[PDB]
Amino acid sequence: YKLICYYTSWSQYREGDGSCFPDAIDPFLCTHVIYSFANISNNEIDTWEWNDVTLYDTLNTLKNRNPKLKTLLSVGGWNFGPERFSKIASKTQSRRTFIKSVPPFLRTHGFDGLDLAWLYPGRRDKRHLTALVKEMKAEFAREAQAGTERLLLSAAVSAGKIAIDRGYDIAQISRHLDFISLLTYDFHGAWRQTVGHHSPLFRGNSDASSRFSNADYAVSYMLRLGAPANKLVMGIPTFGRSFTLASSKTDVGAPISGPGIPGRFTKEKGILAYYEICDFLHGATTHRFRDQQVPYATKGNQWVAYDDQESVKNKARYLKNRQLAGAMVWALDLDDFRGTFCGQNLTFPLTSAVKDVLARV
Ligand SMILES: CC(=O)N[C@@H]1[C@@H](O)[C@H](O[C@@H]2O[C@H](CO)[C@@H](O[C@@H]3O[C@H](CO)[C@@H](O)[C@H](O)[C@H]3NC(C)=O)[C@H](O)[C@H]2NC(C)=O)[C@@H](CO)O[C@H]1O
Ligand SMILES: *[C@@H]1O[C@H](CO)[C@@H](O[C@H]2O[C@H](CO)[C@@H](O[C@@H]3O[C@H](CO)[C@@H](O)[C@H](O)[C@@H]3O)[C@H](O)[C@H]2NC(C)=O)[C@H](O)[C@H]1NC(C)=O
Repeated sequence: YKLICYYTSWSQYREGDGSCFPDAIDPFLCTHVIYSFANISNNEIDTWEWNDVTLYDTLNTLKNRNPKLKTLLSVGGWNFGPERFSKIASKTQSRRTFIKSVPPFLRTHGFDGLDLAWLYPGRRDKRHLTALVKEMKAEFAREAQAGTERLLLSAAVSAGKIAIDRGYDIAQISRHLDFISLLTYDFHGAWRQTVGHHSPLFRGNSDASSRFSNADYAVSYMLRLGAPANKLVMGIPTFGRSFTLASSKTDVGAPISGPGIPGRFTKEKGILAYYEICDFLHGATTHRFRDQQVPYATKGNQWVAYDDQESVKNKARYLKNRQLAGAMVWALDLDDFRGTFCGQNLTFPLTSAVKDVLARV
């Protein structure tokens, strides 16, 4: 089984204990660690943060401890305009320029592959997406003739039915990609004003619509569109999504006024790190959707949909029973990496729980 884990560059700026450097990553926890995110300038892959080359170096030295660890560099992300991707992939000339620039960059900094994070391709992008993947892999096969291990190519894919039908030729890109990460944790659209869980495993016997917004559906669909199970990696969140309540109603369908107040270390409305949730739980009322099998909490006018060790173990069992390639975690720096916030003196509570289940066979 594969345990693919993301590390974000900007987590270095969080104050105090929230500050996280590649340094904190346990080299034996994951099988693959992906660094997010790289930029594109003059149609070439390029660094993002001023100290990326120092951090690249730090992350890749972990391979001196665990020789079997693979690292990848991810391009794109949310703060990268999807149009910018759209523009590079559409003109076969800027596409070739970008593709060509990747292997040397990866080789200079020591990465073992490239992760594509185009969020998200639209209807007019589908065909170009396929071409970008096809050609990038062809370039990787050709570069391995130099006598070095082929670089890996992976992609982070939307888990929404509409998004998938709209911009991805799954049967096509699955043949060229080494693995596909399913973003199965973005299921409650910031668009509506009701309370809901962003990463339910199952449909939830109490609701006739949006039966497409749960991990189980997303996986069954991908397997149907033609994605081989041994290439599919299911995403597991290490963060929670918060909401400020509009009334004293706390159960399903309860109304919302907007996102929850920011976390002290994460400082971003609507999001909380797991270690921040561990603190938030004190004095909070914990509940759990039984059909969906995911927990949520409430304190004052704050409502939080998250994942704990047992829902995370649950998801990992699910993934094994359906025989997928492994699990993907977003993101290491949101888990209790210091291990000093969530009670039990365990480092990376959530990611470890996932690894334990995966090691059982
Ligand atoms: C749940 C989750 O991971 N959400 C992701 C977003 O957090 C993320 O946006 C990032 O936001 C943070 C802050 O909102 C940005 O960090 C800032 O980075 C700048 C420039 O490097 C630095 O000077 C600031 O100190 C730092 N601000 C903070 C809050 O301390 C970060 O740059 C954003 N990401 C990027 C690459 O721009 C986006 C990332 O696209 O992904 C969400 O999934
Ligand atoms: C990721 O790469 C982007 C694409 O190369 C890069 O885009 C930006 O590049 C420059 C620098 O900020 C911006 O500014 C312009 O630069 C010329 C200076 O030669 C000025 O004459 C002009 O007035 C303008 O200020 C562009 O606006 C901008 N291009 C974009 C967004 O398409 C990004 O800076 C880079 N992102 C990061 C964080 O590195």
